[PDB]
Amino acid sequence: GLLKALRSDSYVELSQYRDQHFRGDNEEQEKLLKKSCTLYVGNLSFYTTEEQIYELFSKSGDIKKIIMGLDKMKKTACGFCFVEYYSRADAENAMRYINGTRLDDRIIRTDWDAGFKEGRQYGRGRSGGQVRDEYRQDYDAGRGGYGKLAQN
Amino acid sequence: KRTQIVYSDDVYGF
Amino acid sequence: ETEDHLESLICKVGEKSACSLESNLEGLAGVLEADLPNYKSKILRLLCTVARLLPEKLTIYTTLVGLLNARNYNFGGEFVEAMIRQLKESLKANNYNEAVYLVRFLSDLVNCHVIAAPSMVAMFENFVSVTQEEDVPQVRRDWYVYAFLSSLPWVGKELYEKKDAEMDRIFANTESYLKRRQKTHVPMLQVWTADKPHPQEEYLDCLWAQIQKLKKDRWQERHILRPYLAFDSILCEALQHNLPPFTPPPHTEDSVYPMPRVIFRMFDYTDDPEGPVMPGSHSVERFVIEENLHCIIKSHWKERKTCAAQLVSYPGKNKIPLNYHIVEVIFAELFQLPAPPHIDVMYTTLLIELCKLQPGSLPQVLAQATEMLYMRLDTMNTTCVDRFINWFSHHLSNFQFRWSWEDWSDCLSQDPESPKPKFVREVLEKCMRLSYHQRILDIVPPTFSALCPANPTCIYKYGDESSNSLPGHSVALCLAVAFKSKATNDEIFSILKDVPNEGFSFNPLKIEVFVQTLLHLAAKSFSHSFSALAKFHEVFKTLAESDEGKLHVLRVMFEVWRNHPQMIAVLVDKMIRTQIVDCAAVANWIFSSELSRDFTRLFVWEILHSTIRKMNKHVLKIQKELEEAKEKLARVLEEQIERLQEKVESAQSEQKNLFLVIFQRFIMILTEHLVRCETDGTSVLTPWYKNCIERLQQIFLQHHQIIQQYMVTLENLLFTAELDPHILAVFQQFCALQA
Ligand SMILES: CN1CN([C@@H]2O[C@H](COP(=O)(O)OP(=O)(O)OP(=O)(O)O)[C@@H](O)[C@H]2O)c2nc(N)[nH]c(=O)c21
Repeated sequence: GLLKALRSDSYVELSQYRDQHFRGDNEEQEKLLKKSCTLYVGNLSFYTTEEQIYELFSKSGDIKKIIMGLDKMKKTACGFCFVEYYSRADAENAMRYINGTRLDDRIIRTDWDAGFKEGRQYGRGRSGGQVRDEYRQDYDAGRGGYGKLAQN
Repeated sequence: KRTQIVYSDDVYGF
Repeated sequence: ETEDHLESLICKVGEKSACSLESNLEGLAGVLEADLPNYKSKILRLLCTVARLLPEKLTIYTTLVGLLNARNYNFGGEFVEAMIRQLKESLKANNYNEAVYLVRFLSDLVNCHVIAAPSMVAMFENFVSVTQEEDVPQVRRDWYVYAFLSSLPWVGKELYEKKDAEMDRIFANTESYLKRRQKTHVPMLQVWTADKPHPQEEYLDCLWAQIQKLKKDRWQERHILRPYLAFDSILCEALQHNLPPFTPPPHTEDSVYPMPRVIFRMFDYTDDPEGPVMPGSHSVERFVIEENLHCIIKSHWKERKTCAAQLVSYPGKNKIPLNYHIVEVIFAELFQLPAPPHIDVMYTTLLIELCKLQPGSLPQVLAQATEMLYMRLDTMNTTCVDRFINWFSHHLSNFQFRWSWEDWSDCLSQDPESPKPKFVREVLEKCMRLSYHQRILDIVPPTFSALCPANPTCIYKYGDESSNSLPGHSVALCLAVAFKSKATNDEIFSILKDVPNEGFSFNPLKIEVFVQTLLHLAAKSFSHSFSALAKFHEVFKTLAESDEGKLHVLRVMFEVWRNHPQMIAVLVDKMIRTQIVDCAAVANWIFSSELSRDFTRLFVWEILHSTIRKMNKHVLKIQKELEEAKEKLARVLEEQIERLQEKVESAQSEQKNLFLVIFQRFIMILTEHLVRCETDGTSVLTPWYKNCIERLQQIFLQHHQIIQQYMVTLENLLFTAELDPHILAVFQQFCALQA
């Protein structure tokens, strides 16, 4: 027998996000997310290396693959990535303890991903980078500068 | 401060 | 959902509230009595659950059961029956750590007039009588003694009033048992070998001393909340219950007992003179505080914000320096040998969340602790130092690498291989891996630039500055051209024919020019380097089919990437997974002369243990395919079980030979050192020896469960009476963990 309060594991719950280009139903997407060993990793610096992500994310377990998030046009790092673990348990621990901590002094944010396919490494915004980077007003040294509307 | 690398098209048992 | 309501009410009693604890308990006891007609079933299950999973709130729930016993005797009786079924069932299933909480619950129920004091003394007579069982492990005897002694801060006064003659007997037998206990395990489990400023005591010696002081003070302690004392009227008119006689489940060969422990200790009252006086090492108050704090972490480890909250809001009868206890308990878990209760990374993040809740006080305590850990480095076990290094570096990366490095200037005049400068070197290296070379150069003073990591750059043997008189220089340049121009496996092989030097298959220069060149052209990133190993995988498998080939791939790969240990680690990992090399090759490579100068560095042992872990998982995986195919038969396929059984045996054999190789190489180099030191009359305990003996220690600690399978082979063939007692001690320590 168990207590609900102790079974609580809120850092491992699904986020609001879904992949809009996902060939499938929503129930079919959630079914994959609940079994995934792959994490989307948000709010990275453009200058953060693959080798830094490996060092940090290795603290929750053994990493199978890191797929850097790239600008569709320029094919340079545009501030996200994917981290695939060999086991679910190691990915859960990343979501519990690496999620919301710092990498190159920025609070990174992790979410369950449905799985890598070709084309998913590329930013889906107009200008080539991430959608989040177009609309934003602020100045962010680590993400190019101003948002892509107010830049040019 | 640092240099970004560029990623190729072709970069992506026991 | 009255079912869900009842759970939430039972869980929420005892937490922070506008009303008193007494009021809430009385109130809830009323609400639960009302629902007994048609929720007795549920309420029993819930209270049995919180007895097992919420020992941190023990006296809240015993009081609650006591109040329910008063209003309904029959309910109390069914509960006490269910608890005894649960206790016997927990012991049967080797949940000895849950069983302690159940034993303490029953104990404190005596103070609530639910259990008759005679029954509890009878049970403890049977517990301590396990010390007179013959031909059983010390760790079995230990647990039954610990379950008894650790219950006494709650029930010790009540039992020693009602039955003082019977308890003096139990105490007599307990004392004479503790006197004849073997302490072989202790040096393997201490975080520090130094007994100043705080000895790291063996857990039963310490508990004994605590219970002795408690007894000397007429069983009076200043910490445990006892809500039941404010219901003295109601609880005295309640009738008591008797426990059945208890027969400890007898020792089988399927029995598995808790390993002994050594109590972590870094603080006393002198470390916090302003704040409330810290209970001393030998007070039960210190035991109870730390036991509850550990239990809180056990309950809420998954929820870092909740966990931090629950720790900060920990209640006691009297004021304590809670921030010091929280920090001490956290490092106690992190540095526990053989391993922490939870994943190491959790502790880093938990301490961050605590700094967030207590930003005015906690960060200063943590920095004070960090200072103390550093200053006591000279005798810290290597396994614990690795963890200290990984915590501190990761912590710094979450606070802009801000640290007053000049406070540790004492390291600069010391021998570079001493614990302090080594510690600083390794921390800065770990910082660099989370940052970049220039950032780490900037965040330290110029006195400390001798300890910074070097720039993680590739070393190509056949580059610009290299003379073209090197063997195979012209072949290297052809490979460079071929690789740049999307060459195929056959074209690379064809180029490698033009190179000098079963029947004879291994060429060291072919490997050397192939590896040097391929690694150089994929040096851009890990992804590029992995892609290169995948694309030319067939060339690797042909060049390194030989065991001396595998060893030479690793020799060359090291000469390329010796400034970038992180790269080495991930390449070795990929080469093992793709079968370019095998575990056995990596083991011999680590103990090779080419790594001699880097042997005491972290990355070497990160690679070894990572390599061992892949091997262990490989065997587990192949063992599950066998189990699954057998259950299919139980319900053509019989000819597939015979192939898998062959694979398990050869996998298990590869695993065993991996450990055997590691132990042979350790025994060799340790013997070499010890013989040299008896010849020269010089000190045995050098920094190199401290590291080497403690790294052997680590193999046993980290993999005790697998190594337990090889006991007969190790006693007979490797760790024999012929060995130097310095080396044999380690194996004897390892044996003590389940002896
Ligand atoms: C914000 N993202 C972005 N992302 C993935 O990273 C790649 C590029 O993301 P993007 O350019 O921000 O696309 P989009 O998803 O529209 O972003 P958003 O909806 O935040 O504006 C895509 O494969 C996208 O699915 C994500 N994947 C998961 N699992 N969770 C997430 O929260 C996110």
